[PDB]
Order: sequence, then structure tokens, then C-alpha cells
Amino acid sequence: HMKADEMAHRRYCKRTIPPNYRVDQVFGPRTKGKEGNFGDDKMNEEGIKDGRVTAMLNLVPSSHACLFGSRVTPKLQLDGLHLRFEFTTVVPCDDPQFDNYVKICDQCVD
Amino acid sequence: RRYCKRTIPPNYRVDQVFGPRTKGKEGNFGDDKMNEEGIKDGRVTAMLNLVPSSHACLFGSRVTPKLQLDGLHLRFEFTTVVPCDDPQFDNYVKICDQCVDG
Repeated sequence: HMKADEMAHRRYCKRTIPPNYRVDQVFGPRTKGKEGNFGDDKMNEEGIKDGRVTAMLNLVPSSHACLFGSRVTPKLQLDGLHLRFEFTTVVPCDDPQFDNYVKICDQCVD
Repeated sequence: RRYCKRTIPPNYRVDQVFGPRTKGKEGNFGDDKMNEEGIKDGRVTAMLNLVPSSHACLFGSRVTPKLQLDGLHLRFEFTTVVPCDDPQFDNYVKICDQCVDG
């Protein structure tokens, strides 16, 4: 258990969306070519209630995967330490969910 | 078990789960001590504070899908920024300078 406001206002990288909560109400508005670019309107309005999100989360790396599996680039910039994680999940075409993962990304990624 | 969801269990070397530590490619985080000490290394527990949650990673990242030679490549570029005043800040920097070369 975790308070819902402490859940959406805690350390940005550790934040999570509570049931009945908008994506923008936690990670800002959906953009394009920039961070926070994932998701259309339905998804942003429905949050985890949108079933496409549950599918996509199967593709998100876990904590260790993210840490030891991605290309990590840490660089001290004047505004602070920047820790960039570059993780790439690969879904082979034969994967039973392939089509749907594509359908989702297509409509969500801007 | 989907690769992106694996975890490091006790007595396993990081590289026995996520492969040998490289320089500028994927799987470049971790010095010998970390690779060998696995999840036991306390520095690991520190760093994990900076790794994004499932949600932060989906909605806070710069996501780039791309069909490639071997299937769909869903890329996540997430950047945790740690402010100088962060209680652990310095700690984070030390570990980072240790576990990364390039």
C-alpha cells in the first residue's frame, strides 16, 4: 500500500499511476518525438484501465533489466546528474502477440 | 520468461543473467565487483532507486517502436535526473563513475 498522492508525486522515476488516474496527472501530457510521447487520448484518459496498457507493460523492462540490460549513460550536467537508460525490447514476428503489440504502438506512439 | 522481465537471483553474476559487461553497448552498467557480487552488492540497491517503475518507463520515456530484421524493437529512452541536493547524490555519482566506462 502507498498513498495515492505520494504514489503520483514521489520521486518522478518511481511514480506510478493509481487506478482511476490520468497519465498526464502523473507523467505530464503526451508529446511527440520527446519524452512522454507514448499513448493516445483513450489511453491517457483511461490509464491502467485501458487494456492496451496491460499488454504494453509486458514489454517494459523490470528494474534489473532496466539497470543491467539497457545502455546506461550517466552524465553530470549543471542542473544535475543525468542517468539515461536505453532499453530495447525485441518482439519477434512469430510472437503470438506480435500483431497486437504493433497495432498498439502504431496508434499510441507519437 | 521474457528477457525484459528477468531478475537477478541470489548467487548469480549479473553477466550470467544479462550477459558480459560491455563498454558502450547494452549491458554496460556494472564493474567486476558488481558483476560478481550480484544482487548482494549494496551499490546495486542504491542504483535501483534511480531505475524507473514500469509506468514511469512507459509514460515517462521517449518510446520508439521500429520493425527490424528480427521483429519489433520497442525502445525506451528514460532519463532520471538527480539534483545536486539529493541526499544520496554524491553516492550515486561515485557508483556511476565506477560502473561505467565508455
